[PDB]
Amino acid sequence: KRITTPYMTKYERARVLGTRALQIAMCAPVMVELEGETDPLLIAMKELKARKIPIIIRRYLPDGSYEDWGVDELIIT
Amino acid sequence: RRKYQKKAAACPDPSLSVWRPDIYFASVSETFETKVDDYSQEWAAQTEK
Amino acid sequence: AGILFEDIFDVKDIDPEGKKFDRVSRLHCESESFKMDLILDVNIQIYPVDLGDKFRLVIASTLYEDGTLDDGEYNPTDDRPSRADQFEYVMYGKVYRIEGDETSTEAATRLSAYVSYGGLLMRLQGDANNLHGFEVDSRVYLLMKKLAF
Repeated sequence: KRITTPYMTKYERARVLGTRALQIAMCAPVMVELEGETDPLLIAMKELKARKIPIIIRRYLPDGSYEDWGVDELIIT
Repeated sequence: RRKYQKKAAACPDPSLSVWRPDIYFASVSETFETKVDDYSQEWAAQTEK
Repeated sequence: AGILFEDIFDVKDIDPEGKKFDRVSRLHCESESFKMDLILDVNIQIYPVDLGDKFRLVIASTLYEDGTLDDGEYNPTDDRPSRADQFEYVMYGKVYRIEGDETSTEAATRLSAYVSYGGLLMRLQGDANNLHGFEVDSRVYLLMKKLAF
């Protein structure tokens, strides 16, 4: 039972692509085929269009509770 | 005492107090519902010819 | 044939609305066979028209009178027998507005089709029996030649 926005917001996409781009750097393994760029932000943003980023988000409701949404299932704009 | 149903017990609540707008589709404000419906009435008139 | 319109007009007035653009002039024309009317913007620098003159007017949707496919691309390296070589002044523009004088009546007596030849505008109002081919966003050509008698 999870009732929040099904849409990924902008800040969600910023932190997911930031950490995922740092989850590419320091020899970290990549899960899509690449045309050969060296900027990790392009790599992490191509996995967002791939829906291959496995990250689960703990959206803190103000009680202290949270829902576990998945970037695989969140609808980008 | 059917007057308790003739006089409704209240008006219904706004559509974005009950049935919140982030999940529940087509729950907009009353002002925006009035604007959408006036433009539907005008759009049918201009799209008639 | 890909002809959508054909009539012989007659210039009766030039720039009555006062907006005198340089190298472009309005031409309030009237037909003679029919009772239609015409507003036309021609290029005076290239093809000059004065009042009282009479000209053939053809509005086609393709230059290829045989093998009608109206591909919609200009190639100057192609020489093919087309429809443009008979006339002197050839334009190319969309139809953007069709607004007649209707009163809850489809295809009324007056129907006005507005053509915009990359900026040079054109009104062609008349009986709606002639203007069947014109739809909105329809790439039509304008073909024109002046004849003096």
